[PDB]
Amino acid sequence: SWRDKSAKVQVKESELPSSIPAQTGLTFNIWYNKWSQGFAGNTRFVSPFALQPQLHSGKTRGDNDGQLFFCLFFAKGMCCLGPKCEYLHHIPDEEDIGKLALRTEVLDCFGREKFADYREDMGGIGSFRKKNKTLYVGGIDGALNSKHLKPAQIESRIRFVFSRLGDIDRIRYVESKNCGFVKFKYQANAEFAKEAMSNQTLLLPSDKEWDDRREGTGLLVKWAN
Ligand code: NA
Ligand SMILES: [Zn+2]
Repeated sequence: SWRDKSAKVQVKESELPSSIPAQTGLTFNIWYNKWSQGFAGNTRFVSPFALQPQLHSGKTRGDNDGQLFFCLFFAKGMCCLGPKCEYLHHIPDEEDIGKLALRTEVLDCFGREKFADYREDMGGIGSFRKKNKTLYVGGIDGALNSKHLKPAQIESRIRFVFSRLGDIDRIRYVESKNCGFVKFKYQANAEFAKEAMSNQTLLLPSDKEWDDRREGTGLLVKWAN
């Protein structure tokens, strides 16, 4: 269990761009976009950083301070703080989901304002965004490095990878569209998995293609419409 462990340092401060910002505001986006734009090319880069749920998860300062929000850097495999982090470094489970559902309505599992293209009538947040638990997952073939897997094996692969970030409700893979849909049982996991799987490979250390995973293209993960 993560509860008996201290969160591991994922990266050294020096492996990251200078001026590491807070995770809650739009400065994170500016910072992350600048980093994202340093990867040359028209196509989505495969991130050099990845969350390893079993290896990385553990207690942080947040667990002692009664923090409810998870670390955005942790989700992306980009946290240098480890046990020093004020935010949670584990996969959101029932306890966390329960706590979050009582504390806030307007903020996601990372403590960022939930964004919708529209607001409700006086005037919370967009109703569809509010209840959405389903992620659009695009560019599957690129994230596998064009590894030849059958549609059913691709479903199994997506299920296996996303299942490590929360309980799965439903998986659909559409071959003709090179895309899938991952519905989580809980929104918090969908929010977490969205940030965790952006620009990620679908390959596993068990594949012979694993070492060449950055030759492919990173996953596109968005909310489904
Ligand atoms: Na800010
Ligand atoms: Zn952290």
